[PDB]
Amino acid sequence: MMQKYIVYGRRLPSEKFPEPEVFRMTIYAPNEIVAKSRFWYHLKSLKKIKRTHGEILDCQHIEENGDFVKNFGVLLRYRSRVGQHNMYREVRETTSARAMDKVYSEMAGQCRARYHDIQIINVKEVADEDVRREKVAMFTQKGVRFPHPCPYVHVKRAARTARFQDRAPHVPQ
Amino acid sequence: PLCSSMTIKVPTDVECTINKRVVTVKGKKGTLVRDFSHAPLDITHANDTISVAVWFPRGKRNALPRTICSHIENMFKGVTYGFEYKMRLAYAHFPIAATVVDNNKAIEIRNFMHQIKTRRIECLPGVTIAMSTNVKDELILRGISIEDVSHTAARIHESLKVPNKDLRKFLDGCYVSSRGLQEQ
Amino acid sequence: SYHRFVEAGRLVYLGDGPDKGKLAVIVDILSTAAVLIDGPTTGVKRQVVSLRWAMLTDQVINISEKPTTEQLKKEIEASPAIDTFMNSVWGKKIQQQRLRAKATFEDMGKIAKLRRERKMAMKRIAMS
Amino acid sequence: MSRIVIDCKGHILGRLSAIVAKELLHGHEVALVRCEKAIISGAFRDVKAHYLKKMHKRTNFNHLRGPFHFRAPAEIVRRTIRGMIPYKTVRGSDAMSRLRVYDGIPPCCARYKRVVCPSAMAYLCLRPERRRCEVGRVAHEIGWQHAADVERYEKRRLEECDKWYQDKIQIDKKIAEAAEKDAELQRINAELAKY
Amino acid sequence: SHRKFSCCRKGNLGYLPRKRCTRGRGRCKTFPPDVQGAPIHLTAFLGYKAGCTHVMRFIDHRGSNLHNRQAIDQATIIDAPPMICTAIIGYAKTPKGLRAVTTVWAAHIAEPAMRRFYRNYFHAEKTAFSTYMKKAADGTYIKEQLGRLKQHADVIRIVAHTQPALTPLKQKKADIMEIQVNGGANVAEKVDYAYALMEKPISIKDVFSVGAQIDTISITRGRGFEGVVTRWGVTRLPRKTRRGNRKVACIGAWHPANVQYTVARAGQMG
Amino acid sequence: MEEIKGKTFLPAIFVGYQRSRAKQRENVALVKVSGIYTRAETDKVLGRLIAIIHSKSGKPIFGKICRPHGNSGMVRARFYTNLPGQLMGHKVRVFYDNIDVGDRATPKYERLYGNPNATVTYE
RNA sequence: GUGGGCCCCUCCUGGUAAGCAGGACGGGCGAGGCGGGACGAUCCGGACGCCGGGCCAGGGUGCGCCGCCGGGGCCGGAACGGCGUCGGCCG
RNA sequence: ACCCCCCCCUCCGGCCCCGCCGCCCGCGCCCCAGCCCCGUGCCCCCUGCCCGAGGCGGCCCCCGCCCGGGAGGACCACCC
Ligand SMILES: [K+]
Ligand SMILES: [K+]
Ligand SMILES: [K+]
Ligand SMILES: [K+]
Ligand SMILES: [K+]
Ligand SMILES: [K+]
Ligand SMILES: [K+]
Ligand SMILES: [K+]
Ligand SMILES: [K+]
Ligand SMILES: [K+]
Ligand SMILES: [K+]
Ligand SMILES: [K+]
Ligand SMILES: [K+]
Ligand SMILES: [Mg+2]
Ligand SMILES: [Mg+2]
Ligand SMILES: [Mg+2]
Ligand SMILES: [Mg+2]
Repeated sequence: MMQKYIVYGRRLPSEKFPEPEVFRMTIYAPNEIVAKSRFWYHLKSLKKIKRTHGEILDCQHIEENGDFVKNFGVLLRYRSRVGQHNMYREVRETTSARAMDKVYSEMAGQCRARYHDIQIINVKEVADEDVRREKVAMFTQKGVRFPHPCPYVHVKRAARTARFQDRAPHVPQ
Repeated sequence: PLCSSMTIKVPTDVECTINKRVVTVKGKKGTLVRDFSHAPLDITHANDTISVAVWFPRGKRNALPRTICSHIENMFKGVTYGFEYKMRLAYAHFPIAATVVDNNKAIEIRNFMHQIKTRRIECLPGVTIAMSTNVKDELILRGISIEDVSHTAARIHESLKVPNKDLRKFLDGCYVSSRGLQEQ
Repeated sequence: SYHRFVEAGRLVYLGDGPDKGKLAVIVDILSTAAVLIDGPTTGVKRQVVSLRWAMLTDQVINISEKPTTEQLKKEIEASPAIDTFMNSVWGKKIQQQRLRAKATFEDMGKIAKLRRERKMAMKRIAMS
Repeated sequence: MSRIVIDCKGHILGRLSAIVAKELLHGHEVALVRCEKAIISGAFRDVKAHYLKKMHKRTNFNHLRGPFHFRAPAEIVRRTIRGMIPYKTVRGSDAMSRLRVYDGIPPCCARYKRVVCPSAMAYLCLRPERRRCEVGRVAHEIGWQHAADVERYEKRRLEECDKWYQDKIQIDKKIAEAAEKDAELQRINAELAKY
Repeated sequence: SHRKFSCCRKGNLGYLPRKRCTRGRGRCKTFPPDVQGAPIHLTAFLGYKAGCTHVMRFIDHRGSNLHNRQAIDQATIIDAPPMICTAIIGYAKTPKGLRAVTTVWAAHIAEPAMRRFYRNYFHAEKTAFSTYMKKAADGTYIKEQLGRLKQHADVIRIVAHTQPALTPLKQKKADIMEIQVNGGANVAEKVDYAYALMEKPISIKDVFSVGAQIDTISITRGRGFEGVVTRWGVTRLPRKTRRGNRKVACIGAWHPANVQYTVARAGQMG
Repeated sequence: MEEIKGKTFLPAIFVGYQRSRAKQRENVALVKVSGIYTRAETDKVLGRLIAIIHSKSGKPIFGKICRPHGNSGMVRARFYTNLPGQLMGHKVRVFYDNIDVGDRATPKYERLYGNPNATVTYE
């Protein structure tokens, strides 16, 4: 659901500051309102400019091409019930937004960390030789084969409507 | 990884058969069967070798292939050479009196520590027991199935027990000295 | 001792989602839960599906490592595997699940009366 | 208004019970056969301890007023279904009166057509590492007196039906030769138009 | 609070309820277990308690203080005129316990057995076994129904009646009881043995042997409505209790607010 | 039943009234139609004439299918006269053909209180 | 008419503490129907003439009992212990 | 494993067989696997909607007291 936005913003100009500086950031957000809110979060904490004292110049939205599978390495920090920690993750997805959905679901599941708990430092494409995690680099190889990891699911799904039958169906593998 | 596997060679003397994780091996000493159909396994047989593989491990499933290979190796050693277990009757001042009965299919034990109660231990089918023909106070357990031979020997072991005493002083019983294959 | 495998060039029948009921060809393998699929001679856009929706066929279509839509299409048209899948028993059942798909209420009335005399003819035979 | 006859080999107790209860409340007659081959997930020992903890509960001042604990698999299944029916009303009592539950297949049902419910069978429901046990064995540990009898009767009847099927094979080869009734082909074509 | 001193409960709760017997007479609940290969024998008999006496016997125990000495023992005399075997029953072991196959009766039946079928004999008009005797005059019918029992029944019992015209007793109708045929080599040998017994007398000396052991089953002496001191054996209360010392003082705590089934009360004894 | 005798039908069941755990509305019946497992597949049986047989007198009540219920093929129906609780678990017939029953399939509040401003004419 | 109040949220005082006792802005029960929280004067929604249709808040959607599917992960209570399993940081 | 469950033992709705001797009702049989799943990923889908008797499975019916003794007993009941 994540979408890619670039946000440009600045401090509101004064007499000591004719033409203040300009700051841009890449934001991964469900939509524009959350994206600008998160931009103001970061530019408040880092450049000491609250929403009240500045203006957003633009929120560009970028669409991305797919059709090929890439490696994304994501460097982040999250918060738990004992402190704050730094983390690296790698995923194989088609676009950066989808890679970031995969990351967020995996954090929600294995760390129980929510969206406003997490700050993204870096997101970058990682070459095949350049990979560093098993569950990713496994699939970065030629001729990868495996038998279907869960073929009972089809049979159960059909049974959901074929409630009664005249034999126990097989599970083709 | 996606798989975890171990492979071993099939020695030329025996014949082997695999069927839905039912392994049957056959040579001169006998024919021996096991079911490994309580585990998920991919046992592949081709070109004179046996391979055991597990797809998508996540835990103690990575601990299976070495086990099903080791058990098969025993199923080869036992059908080619056979296992013998050599047990020593240890005592002090009350000689243990052991006879072989039921046509080598049972052992009978008297006078453990000068006791009236007598012990009868039957051999798990396929095993035989013989008094040593070489040195005294020694028994010989013989078979093609390591499981059966070892369970019989352990059965004599927990048959012969000394209650309500310091075991570090009162040391009597029938202990396994040699574990191994045969030597014709 | 399996015979069907997840791999490039495997044909699949899509069992769930917006493209339920169609065939496609696997082009790439994300992880143990997701694939990139593409069927351009059946009407499927290139996309990531969950393996929970893809029923593995027995056909593997020779392709290149990373193809494009039209060239993948030409590779498919070269291969004869879709034709064999339709000639097999399963594909025949699919074909008739497509003429029994588009039925109206009067049609159900018709088919129900007809099923009645199938039952009755089979009885008037099976009683010798 | 036929009857549905369900073979309880392979099925999970709670999932089958939920199905049977809804079907009964829709005014259906249902029998269930082979109740000692139904499955409860978990280790057999955990199942055992659970059923003995159930058995400990009785009315302190008179046990004839208390909960009654049945020891046979058929009545275990029946009590589990009552748990899902509102039986103290007239509607619930009618639903109960529409049920039947059996150990083995008895002759009163030996010529019915059986069906299954794969969405409640254990080979589709349980993960491969999960332990599982069958109801007959729990019943034998809690007090059921008739395990060996049901097995002897099952053995005999399976042999008898194995004989019957051999004649059934050829009897079908005659029935199937009825590819010669054009008053049937003239409508199998019509079936095909719609299928 | 806890009971301060330890003392067990009074009476055995495995003999509840203490109601009058409804069975008519002592009824044999269980038979001794059949041993495939054992020689054939009968297992049960029915007598009438006659009296008691005592005997002097030379004891040949071993390790006992009576090892080479004489003891005086109590003995009970039971009177057992020979019984008559009149029918054969077979049962089968089924998923629902013991179920019977059929009962085959004798061609000709005696007066005491006929009399047990009726309430008053001289008045009731007599149509018992009226069709059976006619049908079964020819023995072929009994042969075929025996054939059915042989074909498939798993246990065999014979149905035998006592004979009270050989007693000082007052009744005239018999007591009818099944004696199970145990042992043998198979079922069909037991059926043959039952056929050979059919319509004959049976003596107790051909069931039991001297020095063996038996179980005796009957109905105890009756005492009517009795209080707790005699019916349960609870302690009698002190002399200066206001309204009677033949009672249980407390029959329960406040909670639970009901009287428990483990508390002694008055009622039928014997 | 001398009018709908020859009319073939699709089978259904009257399972209950429309309710919550606190309240129950006897104006609307909840009905199960065979072969209808989806909310989207209710379009075809929507608006159709249906009927139930009231045991006493052996006569039918006529009604119409009005609306879907849930995600799973249940429907709502309104009958000529609201139904007694005794008739639960019984079968409902969905007619494949057309029958003119006139006004005899429509609910009582719509029959009267419907507000055409029906003036009582008095001839 | 009333001048016995009580509870919730935040902020406090005595006390080991208390469903203890004493104070503060705002709200509620008192004197507030209906649905939900199994069950409760006060919690979560919503505060009320008699009806017909529609939309839906709070809470939920195996059967009792009105209502569901798809996807990605994992599989009352303290100090202190765990070569259970999955994930990380630093060398 | 003095623990727990079953047997023995006590009560026991209901049911079964056998004695003297008619009614009704229904129409449907492979088995066994799921890390061989042996060629699957179906059938049924009209209980009247035009179905309707043998064989195989069910159902209903079927049997006195008073009177006097007692080994039984408040009255009753119980055994004769
Ligand atoms: K006390
Ligand atoms: K006391
Ligand atoms: K007392
Ligand atoms: K009490
Ligand atoms: K009591
Ligand atoms: K007492
Ligand atoms: K009393
Ligand atoms: K204090
Ligand atoms: K108010
Ligand atoms: K108020
Ligand atoms: K851990
Ligand atoms: K106990
Ligand atoms: K005992
Ligand atoms: Mg006084
Ligand atoms: Mg207070
Ligand atoms: Mg409530
Ligand atoms: Mg529901």
